[PDB]
Amino acid sequence: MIPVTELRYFADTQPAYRILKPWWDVFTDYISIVMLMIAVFGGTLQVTQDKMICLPCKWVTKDSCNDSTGPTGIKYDLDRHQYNYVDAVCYENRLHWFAKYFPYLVLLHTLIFLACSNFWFKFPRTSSKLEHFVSILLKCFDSPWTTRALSETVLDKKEGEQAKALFEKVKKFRTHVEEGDIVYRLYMRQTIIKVIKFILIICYTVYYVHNIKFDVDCTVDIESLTGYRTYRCAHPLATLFKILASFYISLVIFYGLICMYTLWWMLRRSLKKYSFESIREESSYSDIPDVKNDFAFMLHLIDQYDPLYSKRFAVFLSEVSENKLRQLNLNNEWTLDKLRQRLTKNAQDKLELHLFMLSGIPDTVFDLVELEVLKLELIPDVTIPPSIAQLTGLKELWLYHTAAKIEAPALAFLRENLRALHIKFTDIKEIPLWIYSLKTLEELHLTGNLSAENNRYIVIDG
Amino acid sequence: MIPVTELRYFADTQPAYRILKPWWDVFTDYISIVMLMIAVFGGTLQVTQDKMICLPCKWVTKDSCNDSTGPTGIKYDLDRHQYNYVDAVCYENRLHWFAKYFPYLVLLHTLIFLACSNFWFKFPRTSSKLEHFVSILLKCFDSPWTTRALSETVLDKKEGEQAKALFEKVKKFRTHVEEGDIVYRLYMRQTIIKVIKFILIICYTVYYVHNIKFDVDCTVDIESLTGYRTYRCAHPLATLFKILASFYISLVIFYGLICMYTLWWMLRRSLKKYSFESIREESSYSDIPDVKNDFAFMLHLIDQYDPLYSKRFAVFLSEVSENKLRQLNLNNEWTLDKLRQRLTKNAQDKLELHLFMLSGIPDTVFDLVELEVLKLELIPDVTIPPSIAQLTGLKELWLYHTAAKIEAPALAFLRENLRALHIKFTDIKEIPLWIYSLKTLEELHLTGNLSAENNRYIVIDG
Ligand SMILES: CCCCCCCCCCCCCCCCCC(=O)OC[C@H](COP(=O)(O)OC[C@H](N)C(=O)O)OC(=O)CCCCCCCCCCCCCCCCC
Ligand SMILES: CCCCCCCCCCCCCCCCCC(=O)OC[C@H](COP(=O)(O)OC[C@H](N)C(=O)O)OC(=O)CCCCCCCCCCCCCCCCC
Ligand SMILES: CC(C)CCC[C@@H](C)[C@H]1CC[C@H]2[C@@H]3CC=C4C[C@@H](O)CC[C@]4(C)[C@H]3CC[C@]12C
Ligand SMILES: CC(C)CCC[C@@H](C)[C@H]1CC[C@H]2[C@@H]3CC=C4C[C@@H](O)CC[C@]4(C)[C@H]3CC[C@]12C
Ligand SMILES: CC(C)CCC[C@@H](C)[C@H]1CC[C@H]2[C@@H]3CC=C4C[C@@H](O)CC[C@]4(C)[C@H]3CC[C@]12C
Ligand SMILES: CC(C)CCC[C@@H](C)[C@H]1CC[C@H]2[C@@H]3CC=C4C[C@@H](O)CC[C@]4(C)[C@H]3CC[C@]12C
Repeated sequence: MIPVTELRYFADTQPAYRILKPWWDVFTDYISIVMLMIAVFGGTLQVTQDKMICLPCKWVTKDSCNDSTGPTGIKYDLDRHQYNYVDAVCYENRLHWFAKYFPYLVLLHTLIFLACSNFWFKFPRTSSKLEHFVSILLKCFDSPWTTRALSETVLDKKEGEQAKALFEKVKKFRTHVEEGDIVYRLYMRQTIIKVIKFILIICYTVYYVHNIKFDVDCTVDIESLTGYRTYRCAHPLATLFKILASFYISLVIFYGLICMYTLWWMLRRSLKKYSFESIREESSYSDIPDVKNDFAFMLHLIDQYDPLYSKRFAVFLSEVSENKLRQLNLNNEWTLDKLRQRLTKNAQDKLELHLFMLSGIPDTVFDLVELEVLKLELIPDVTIPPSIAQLTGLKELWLYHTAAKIEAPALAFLRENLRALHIKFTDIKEIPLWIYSLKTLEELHLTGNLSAENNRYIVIDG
Repeated sequence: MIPVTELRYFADTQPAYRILKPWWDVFTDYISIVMLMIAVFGGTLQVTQDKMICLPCKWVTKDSCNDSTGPTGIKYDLDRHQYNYVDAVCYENRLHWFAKYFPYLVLLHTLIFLACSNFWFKFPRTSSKLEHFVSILLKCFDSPWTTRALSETVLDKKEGEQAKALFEKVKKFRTHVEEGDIVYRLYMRQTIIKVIKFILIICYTVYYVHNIKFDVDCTVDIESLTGYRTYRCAHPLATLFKILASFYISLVIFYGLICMYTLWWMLRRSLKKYSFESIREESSYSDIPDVKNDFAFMLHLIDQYDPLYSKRFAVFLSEVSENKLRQLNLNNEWTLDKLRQRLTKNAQDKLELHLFMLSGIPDTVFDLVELEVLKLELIPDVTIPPSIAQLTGLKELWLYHTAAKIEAPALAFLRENLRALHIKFTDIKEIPLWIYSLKTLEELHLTGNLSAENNRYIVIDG
């Protein structure tokens, strides 16, 4: 007999955690609220009317009532207070404890269920991890960069800066969490406790629910006080208590079935590992590693909520997207005046630029229309963009340990507008295959072994 | 007997979803609150007074009361507690279950109705979709471009990029949801469940409501306890319960009528597919496709709220709108006149403009009446507009990897006012087929391989 809204304290989380609640958690929260309602109703029902009316049996045979002008009433010669005394005594002694304390057992079981549901949200060690993960997930879902990505079928420096900051935050969080294995373990334990709690409530309640009967029969051995051997009592609340007990059993059965579904869902597919196979297969972004424990599980929960969050979060775990972002913001801070002052006119009166150890080629490079020599040193995974057609005066290109991809327009421009090529390489992988389709080259300079085992000079057959 | 604020846990949803509640959902929510109110009232009424005053009948005929100095009272020789006992016994055994458990049945039915109404708001797999859809819908309704468009009959950078971002968010959301089918199916299932629940409730309640009588007659066979065979009872709460049951019947009838209207509205017109036919007539946007399942459904739902939402949202579904947005942002960021400073008189003493790698042709181009040479480089999906007829002095057009389409007026202008054409192409798709219908051409320049395997010079047969 304590209002639901004050018992609700046990069952309430942040609205932020709404993402972390799969459908089974939501269903069990609803069912727990209903269980709490019937616990409160039964408790008030008992407290305000716990009556038990008892009448003595004048003819008693074998500790049992013999059950045998106009009719006249039977006279027992008992005070109202003697009737009250025998009611209290037979309600205390010869009434089954289940019919007495059922609405309190219901409340206690419901509170244990609520505590099991919300423990991992209240426990600080996992509450911190969940709130950190949900904040990161919401920021990734909010970031404009995740909109630009996945859309491949010039950007602002400030947003392009906070996007790299989000990459760093994701990396730090992943490093900090991916070794924990505490959220998964705690969730395992909570579900197991819920299942073995349901599997006990069902047995004991079904076993004892037959003891809630309306017509109780008591023999309390108080002959000195009232003068009657045995009494025939009547527990008026018994029918409504059976109804509430049966309704509670139905609710507990549903709760246990849902918890068994959750337990089975966790016993299969090994939630400690996360695949990301679908995204890397439908976006060609294969560079998304399998996520280890305590981070695979938290992603599996969001998949139960919305696969969209996982998809929009995978973009912040791929190295390809990181490279794209670093190229994109390399262009943001690179103006053209900072590029102009950095340029050098060399000994042959040719304007040159020398770059080394960057993540790629800034696109702002190719607006420096006076440039005549381009040098690229130790830059990985380069692709030549079409804007190279703007460098009408280019004569030399130096590729030092830099493999380069290219498509046809830029290729044609280079076929028609190049005089020299320098290459410094370790092996064949740093030799672009397209060089032999060129036609205006006047100098070629190769630094490295041109031969392989049993394949002498295959590199230069063309 | 739980106050209706605790029950209001089941009966509420976040106001973000007023857009998704048609008038029938609003009416059923109101009716459900009223039914909950009468359930609570009946529950407290029963708990505080579930009395059944019973008096014995001294003259009994055919298991019924014969009902046949100054007047004096009838002496029954029963203690107060024997009266209590027979009240309890006749209330348990000889009072109809409907008259006892009517308010609890009302509470159970109302809870089931509320659950069936809010399930699709609580179910994460559809709750996520509805939240996503409504957020996109509100952003589209409030976005400045939605009123910049539809009015056709120096722009903020932030606004200009968020409009583009909103276009892509609409595209991604449409792709993610349009193959769903789940929201509509689950809504239909909820409505069907409500309709069968109404059909069952009205049946059983009408069939049994006649059993709530005031004067009950009980024969419970307790002579060993009271000495009286049959009793004439009286359920003081019977008339109030009858009027409460009739009020509940009225509410259930209204609820069922509304739910059958919803079922009918869902059954006809094939809500799995939208039209946009009305919108695309008053907008001159024939490029707005029919919308498939799970997206047509929420469009239909919003139309039940305000058709303006769907109208202001349909702009982000037409390719023409995206093209116009890109043209407008392009012309804004590359100002009308900055172009004049950008022009160049070339080596052949012809005034030229060189453009590259844009999304289309800025309309500001065709105010540059001094032009003689136009260069277009790597621009997709170009259609030449009629305003090219303004450029009376045009003598050269260079299309470098820029496919172009055209209609007859601009085409005739170019037929009559062109001397040379240069084309740089990857394959035939970048060759405009109309060139052979030209008449005033003096130079043709093709850059690219004109031949394919076993198909020499088919490209140039014309
Ligand atoms: C609404 C929130 C309810 C809050 C309850 C408040 C107090 C109620 C009674 C107290 C019981 C609560 C559980 C206490 C268990 C110890 C918690 C604690 O702080 O220890 C820290 C532990 C230690 O980490 P570990 O060594 O890596 O894991 C092995 C672990 N010893 C094991 O169980 O192997 O780190 C852990 O890993 C935690 C151990 C696992 C505990 C799992 C319990 C799940 C549900 C428990 C809720 C209580 C249910 C009944 C209470 C309801 C009462 C009406
Ligand atoms: C306030 C919200 C109340 C929340 C309920 C809390 C728990 C109360 C009792 C639980 C009953 C819930 C209804 C069943 C939902 C089960 C969800 C579940 O287990 O799997 C999720 C299912 C997956 O199925 P599917 O892939 O779409 O195809 C099969 C499909 N079901 C079919 O019929 O082929 O996805 C689905 O498709 C869902 C099935 C659609 C059925 C629509 C049910 C609407 C009314 C249900 C409300 C409960 C009413 C009674 C509760 C009141 C108790 C007082
Ligand atoms: C959820 C599905 C399975 C419906 C659940 C209904 C079952 C589990 C509940 C509802 C009513 C309950 C019964 C109500 C009363 C009695 C009579 C008693 O002498 C033995 C237990 C017994 C028989 C209960 C057993 C469990 C019961 C049958
Ligand atoms: C679906 C969920 C929410 C409710 C399930 C309905 C069940 C649990 C409810 C509704 C009808 C109820 C039963 C109707 C008939 C009786 C007769 C009564 O003398 C003993 C209890 C018993 C057996 C009730 C027990 C509880 C009961 C079975
Ligand atoms: C606003 C609407 C929905 C209220 C519903 C009005 C009707 C359904 C309610 C209001 C007044 C009620 C009636 C008042 C008169 C009587 C006579 C009484 O001896 C039996 C109940 C009965 C027959 C009631 C039945 C239900 C009743 C007719
Ligand atoms: C909103 C509209 C549908 C109101 C409809 C009113 C009708 C359908 C409802 C309202 C009150 C109801 C009546 C209330 C009182 C009685 C008297 C009882 O001995 C038999 C049932 C009976 C006859 C009910 C039958 C249905 C009833 C007449």
